[PDB]
Amino acid sequence: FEVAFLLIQWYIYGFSLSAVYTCKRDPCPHQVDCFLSRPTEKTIFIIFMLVVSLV
Amino acid sequence: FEVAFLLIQWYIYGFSLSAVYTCKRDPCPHQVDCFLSRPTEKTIFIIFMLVVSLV
Repeated sequence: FEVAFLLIQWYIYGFSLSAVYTCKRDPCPHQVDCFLSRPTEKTIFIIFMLVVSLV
Repeated sequence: FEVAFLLIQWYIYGFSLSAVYTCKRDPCPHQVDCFLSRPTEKTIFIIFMLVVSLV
């Protein structure tokens, strides 16, 4: 279960968060730029959880 | 002068106006959609002026 959850996280998200996300969805015309909330602190906590899971 | 102005109009604009214009300029992120004012009536008057110039 631990390795499966790690693989799913790697597939969907990776292990980092980018401040700017390019979104191409049906309602939005062409491509739009979106901005996440506190990407850096979330990335830090993501790395922390990855290390915890690995241990 | 008449033929030169007609050629310039053909090069820059053509002889029609589209309601939706796709704009890709530096300030705008990616591509944006813009909407002209009364495109159809302007197209009608453009054709009228083209006919007048041709005559």
